[PDB]
Amino acid sequence: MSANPAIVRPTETTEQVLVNFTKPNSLETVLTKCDEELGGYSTVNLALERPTTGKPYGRFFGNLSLDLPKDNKMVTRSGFAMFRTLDQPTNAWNWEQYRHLELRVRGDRRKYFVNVQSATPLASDLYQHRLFIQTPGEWETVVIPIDDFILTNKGVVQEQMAMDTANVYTVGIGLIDRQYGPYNLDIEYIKAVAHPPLEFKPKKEYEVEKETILLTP
Amino acid sequence: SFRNVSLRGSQLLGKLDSRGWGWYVAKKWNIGLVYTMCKVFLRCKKVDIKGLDNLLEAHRQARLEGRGLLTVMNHTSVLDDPVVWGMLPNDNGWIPYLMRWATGAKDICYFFGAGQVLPITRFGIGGPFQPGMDMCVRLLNPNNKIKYSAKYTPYLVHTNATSYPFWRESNWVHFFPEGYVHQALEPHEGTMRYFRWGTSRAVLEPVTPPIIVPMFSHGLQKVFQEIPKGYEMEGNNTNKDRTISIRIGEPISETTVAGFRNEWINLCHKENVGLNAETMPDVLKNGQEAKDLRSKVAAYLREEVEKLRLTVPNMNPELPEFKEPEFWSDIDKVHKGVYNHRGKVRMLRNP
Amino acid sequence: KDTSIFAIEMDKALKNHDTLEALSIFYESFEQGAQWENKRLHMEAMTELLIQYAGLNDTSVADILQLVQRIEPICAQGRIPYSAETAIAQNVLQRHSDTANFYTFMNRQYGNTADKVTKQDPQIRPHTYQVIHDYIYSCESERADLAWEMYGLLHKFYVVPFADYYKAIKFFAQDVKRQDYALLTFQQIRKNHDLHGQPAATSEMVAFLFHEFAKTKYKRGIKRLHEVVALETSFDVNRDVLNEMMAAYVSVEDLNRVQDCWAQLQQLPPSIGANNRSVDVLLSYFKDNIHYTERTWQGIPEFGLLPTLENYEQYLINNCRTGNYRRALEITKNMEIDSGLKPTAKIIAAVYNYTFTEQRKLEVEQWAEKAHPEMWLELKEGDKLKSLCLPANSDNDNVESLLKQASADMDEEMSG
Amino acid sequence: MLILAIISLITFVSMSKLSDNRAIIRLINIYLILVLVLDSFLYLLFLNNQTYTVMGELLIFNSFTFYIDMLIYFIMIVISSLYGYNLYNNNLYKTLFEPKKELIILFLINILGALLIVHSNDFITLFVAIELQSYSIYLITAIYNSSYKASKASMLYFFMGGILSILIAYSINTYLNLILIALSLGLLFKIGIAPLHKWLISIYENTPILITIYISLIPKISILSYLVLSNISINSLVISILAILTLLVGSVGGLLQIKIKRLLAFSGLTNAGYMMLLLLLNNNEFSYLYYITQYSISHLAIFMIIIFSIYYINYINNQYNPIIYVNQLKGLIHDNAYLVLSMAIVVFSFIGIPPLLGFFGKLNILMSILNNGYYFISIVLIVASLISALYYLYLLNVSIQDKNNILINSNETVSSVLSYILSSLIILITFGFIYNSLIIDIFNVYFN
Amino acid sequence: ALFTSLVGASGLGFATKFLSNKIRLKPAGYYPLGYVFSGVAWAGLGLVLHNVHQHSLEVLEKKKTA
Ligand SMILES: CCCCCCCCCCC(CCCCCCCCCC)(CO[C@H]1O[C@@H](CO)[C@H](O[C@@H]2O[C@@H](CO)[C@H](O)[C@@H](O)[C@@H]2O)[C@@H](O)[C@@H]1O)CO[C@H]1O[C@@H](CO)[C@H](O[C@@H]2O[C@@H](CO)[C@H](O)[C@@H](O)[C@@H]2O)[C@@H](O)[C@H]1O
Ligand SMILES: CCCCCCCCCCCC(=O)OC[C@H](COP(=O)(O)OCC[N+](C)(C)C)OC(=O)CCCCCCCCCCC
Repeated sequence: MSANPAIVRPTETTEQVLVNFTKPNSLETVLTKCDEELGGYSTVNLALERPTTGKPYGRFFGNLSLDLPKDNKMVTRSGFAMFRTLDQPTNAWNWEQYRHLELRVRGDRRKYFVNVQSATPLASDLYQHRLFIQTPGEWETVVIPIDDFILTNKGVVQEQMAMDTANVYTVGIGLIDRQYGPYNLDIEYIKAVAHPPLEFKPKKEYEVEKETILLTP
Repeated sequence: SFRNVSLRGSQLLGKLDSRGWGWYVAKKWNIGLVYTMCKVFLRCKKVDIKGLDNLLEAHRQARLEGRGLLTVMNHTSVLDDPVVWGMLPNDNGWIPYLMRWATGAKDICYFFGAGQVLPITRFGIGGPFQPGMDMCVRLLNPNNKIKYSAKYTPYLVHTNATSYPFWRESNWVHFFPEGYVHQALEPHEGTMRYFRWGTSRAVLEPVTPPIIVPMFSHGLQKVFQEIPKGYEMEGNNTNKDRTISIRIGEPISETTVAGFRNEWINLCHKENVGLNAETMPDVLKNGQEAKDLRSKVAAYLREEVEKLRLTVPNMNPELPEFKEPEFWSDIDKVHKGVYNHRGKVRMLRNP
Repeated sequence: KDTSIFAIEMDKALKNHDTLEALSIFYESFEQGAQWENKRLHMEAMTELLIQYAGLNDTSVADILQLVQRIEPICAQGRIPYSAETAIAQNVLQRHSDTANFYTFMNRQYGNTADKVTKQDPQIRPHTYQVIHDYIYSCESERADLAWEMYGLLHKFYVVPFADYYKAIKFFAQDVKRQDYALLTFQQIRKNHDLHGQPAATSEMVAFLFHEFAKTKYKRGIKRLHEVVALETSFDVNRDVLNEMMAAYVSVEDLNRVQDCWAQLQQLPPSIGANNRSVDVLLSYFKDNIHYTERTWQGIPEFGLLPTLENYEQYLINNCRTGNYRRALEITKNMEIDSGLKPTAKIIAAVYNYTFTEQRKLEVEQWAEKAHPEMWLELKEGDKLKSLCLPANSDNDNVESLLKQASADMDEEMSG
Repeated sequence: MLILAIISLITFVSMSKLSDNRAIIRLINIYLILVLVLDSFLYLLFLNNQTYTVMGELLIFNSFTFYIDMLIYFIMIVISSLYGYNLYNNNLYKTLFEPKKELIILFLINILGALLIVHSNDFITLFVAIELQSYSIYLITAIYNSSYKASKASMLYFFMGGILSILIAYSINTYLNLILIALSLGLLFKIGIAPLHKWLISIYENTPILITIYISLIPKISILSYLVLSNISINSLVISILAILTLLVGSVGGLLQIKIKRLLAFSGLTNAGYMMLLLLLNNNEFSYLYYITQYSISHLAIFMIIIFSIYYINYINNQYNPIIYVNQLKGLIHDNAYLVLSMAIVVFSFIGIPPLLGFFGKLNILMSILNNGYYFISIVLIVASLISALYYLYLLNVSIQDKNNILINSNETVSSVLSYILSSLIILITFGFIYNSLIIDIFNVYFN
Repeated sequence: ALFTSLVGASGLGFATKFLSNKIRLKPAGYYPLGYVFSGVAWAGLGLVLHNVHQHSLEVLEKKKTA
């Protein structure tokens, strides 16, 4: 047996809940950023929704405008809206034993992104992977491999270097849809999980109806 | 299947198996040495094997699908149990869980522990329902999680999605349904007795139908003779070609097994007990319908093995009375010699 | 003799297909001091002259260039009438292979790339566009590179419809085997959508590109396309794109990415989740793994699906290639009963070829002869039935390693 | 010797112009085997028991240097075999390590630097060789960099080491015991010892495993072989404290590791602490040679075992370091039982269980420290051995657990060369003790 | 003195070949000529070691005699 040294070694986990909106103290974990810092007219708001049925979630909504502000004139592309976890003071996260990122979201036709800030040579570098919404209007889990995020600098694809996966600072979801109109995203949680074992069966919620070989407990 | 049978089989399996790295190596090397001696013995003599692929392919399919493998064979020698397994390849010779886990004797009805041999009582005490039979059923059961189905309903995605059905554990039970060594003589040489009800119980009880593979060996009775020089006596010998013929038939049709298991299901529905019940009713244990179904299954297995028998070149047609259970009643256990049961068969009886 | 008389005589000579006489008349008119200027008759005159001169097989390119240079000062802005622009283009492209001279021919009309584009319309002058299109889509793999240049050429002087994007991706990816050109065409579509005002790229295009990349194990293209898809906000990723990504990464033998694609596919609702194409890809991933192959096959009803002929063929190939010859034969025998699919020539051939044992091959031969006599006879007429089997392992090798080599050899032989 | 072989190989590769980067590696391997045979023949025919000085008075050649050269021969042949021959003919192992002409040139430069370290007779040659080896290590690590902080830390570590070496050279040039002591710690810091090891263990952790197998072995051999041959720090309290602290940190600090390569780096730290105790002793040639040879064999064997284990995992962290955590080896006995048996042999040799080579090496060290009046460090060594055995038994316990998982890609042709080399290393560890008396007599006659 | 050294070296070569076969998940006896090659190579190495050790013992006796 591993005996006592099992408690002396660094603890290992199969997952890590990055952002959890189920708890009623979630605004203190996350911060929102629209383009009003650049002078844009797109607003961003965040709130917790606690329905009678189903788990509580968070609403990342707003009106993503794409109008060039008439104050500084030196912005050009002036539309974006994002939210990310509060700045990391341990000074960084550790994802080296993790392989995928799980986002329990209920999105819309708008076009979202997953943003990750980690240790990079440039402080403005960002690991981005588009949040593929497949069934808008219904809850779904989006799984993004952590080794499938792409390194960008202010939206420009740069030289590809692997994510440090040991000095991750923040994670969040942004909106660079480049399209006018209101947007609203409902988010349950964002977690970092290890490699899932092979399944050959649809999820229990998405289960087809037939006779079950398994005996009912 | 029933919960009590599986529980008792699991208890006896745990009694006869520790599943530890210490005991496993001892069992592995014991079985390997016995198999090596049998293999060398087989190459020492002249042997004809026809169908080894059927046993080898039906064992890998059974482990692949988690069904479990069952083997049915004639009992003509005392030492025909290990010797016949000398023809198996090395992968099935030294890997204990890729090996047989039975001795047989099919009940009475009417280093052995490391050799993967469970105990069966061959005397008139108890009956076809012994802890050995429960153990056979348990090793023919892959899990306690799936329901009982007459036909093999696939289940590897719900359980054992990434696991193995019988992981480092054998599923190969091998009976000798005659119950005793049979050493009949010419002209009805190579013939068998009536197959007993235990093998039928192993066919019907498991929640997943096994892959039954009949076998027939002829010639080892000419080596490990029950009486000294029994086949060398004048007038008792006609063929001097001391050739061992092993025949492994095709796995029996799954439709017949499914039909027998459907009859078992109907018998279960005759009473109020469910397919997966806590205990076996005495009606299913000692009842006319269950006994008739078990006798039918045993007769079908015996007929398959007799059909395989004719492939041996030196054989004669079997009398229709030899397959009837009643024909072998009122048998004598005192002569200890060339016996003359109803003036139809000559045997090397030795109690 | 006035210049109009010379033009009329030259046109009359051209109408009789006497190009040499027309050239002689033109040179004589030059020798006689005739003045050529912008008048209605004259444009048609030297246009027909150029058309008929281009219509001669023995005419050299240098003479054509000299005649064009001589005629250019007469024409306004150096723009010959469209009839010549069609006929000379057809002569240069269909009859000869000189992309540089034709490129300079357009550059004479339009010598600035970004400036004075004045993009034309296909309906007004379809003949030149059709000629260029035919030249692009008639080159083989040897002339593929030039075609690529011509493709870009077509985008610098004409506004191609969006269907040409689809069929150009198909042509470069499939016909000329230049998958890099197809990837560059997709990138051009993306660039024109993001920079200029153009319709966005479709997920069908990226699915087709992934299919073609899987067909030839183009790892660089797979990686570049994956990186493009990850950040591309103009199109989404449906089941088809996921299926084709998983096939592409199966082709390059990647564990993590194939498992990632299968994890993404498996979490979709079964209505829009895995399909029979997913089953094909997942069965081809587990070629030599019989346990995961069996788990894949059992999962087809778990997703609300039914096996197809391709599903059965790949399942039987996986069964035979791992030593389970009897299992594959039994499945083939009971296929019509359990699933309602009649085994075809492809299925029987796959079972026979991948059964590397004389006895089991004899058994499948007997079954085929008894059940499908005409189909087996047809299989005996060609060369579909191979006779490769495991050799006697005098090197005392285990059957699994000795059998994977035979399976790979049969894959290579049946590949083509 | 090998110096000529290394410079000739550098000249050959520099002007080779071969498209394939593995054919040149295989040619290098064949050359190294041939040169090993030729140099052994030359030494036993015309160079036994002699101390020659070549060039001026800068390079020395004696029995100690020749045997260290043979050890480098053996390790370098094994590493070239790993580089040239893909263990499996699949995409995973091809992308696992892809040598490039720059990498071969850098490795040859590093080997030449280590040899010049061993053969150094003057501080100028020393200075040059250590800086060459440090620059080669930095460049090799900089070729494969998946992180920015790791690259910066490696650069800073190399710069600090170079600055310390330059300061030591200037101090000795200005001119005595203090200078020699400062040089001793300056050389000892570069192989990784208690107060400065963290950076080297970090670099080893964040390096490709087929690079780590090299960069964790050659510098230690070179530096400790130069130190032992030129006895300058004997009966030193500073070395005593440093060795005791290194043993304590490598043992206790090794218990806190969950990553396999962090654990291997801490095991290397502990083993260096074992050999660094021999610097306190007189007549320590045989003991040090025995221990360095057995440690090199065990290091190579365990790294090959971990490399072999890469095929039996259903996912890969990254193409350069497929296995990172120790729990990735759980239930490895159910994928390749004999691989786990070999790993058990190696770790039991590391612990010092007789009659394996590690036990005999540790017994030689212990006897040497006991028969010259050192008793406290003997208890320290015993306690360190027990504490190291704790996490070695942890690795065993993890690797012999139960695993029911089905593995994708269960069968493929394992390379015959690599498997044979691994088996040869295991058999050496298992049955080298039968040659112990012969080894002792050979060392007594030829090397002394 | 050659017999024991050669026999032990050949046994070591046989062990190396057997372990090489077994770690490749290959049955013992795979490529049986490999057993011969491994045994011969290791026996040659042991023979070289025996000759060098004989020289060692011969030199040692000289010092002890004097
Ligand atoms: C620490 C030491 C531990 C080592 C333990 C050794 C245990 C090995 C057992 C002895 C062993 C290897 C002999 C060398 C062994 C070491 C040699 C010296 C080292 C001494 C220690 C005999 O091998 C025989 O095989 C023959 C190959 O045909 C070879 O004959 C000649 O070879 C060339 C001559 O140059 C000629 O070119 C060639 O023409 C000759 O044919 C010979 O190799 C030999 O006769 C193993 O083979 C045996 O087991 C298996 C094979 O798994 C075999 O079954 C096979 O597979 C079955 C389905 O699995 C199927 O029934 C079937 O497919 C097949 O029957 C057996 O039949 C039998 O063969
Ligand atoms: C103090 C120790 C004295 C004994 C030393 C010698 C041991 C001999 C082992 C015989 C079997 C053999 O050699 O290997 C055979 C079996 C492998 O299992 P398999 O399923 O048969 O697969 C065989 C391989 N195939 C499938 C390819 C054919 O090994 C074992 O199960 C592991 C070794 C025994 C248990 C280990 C766990 C507990 C102890 C751990 C010690 C590090």
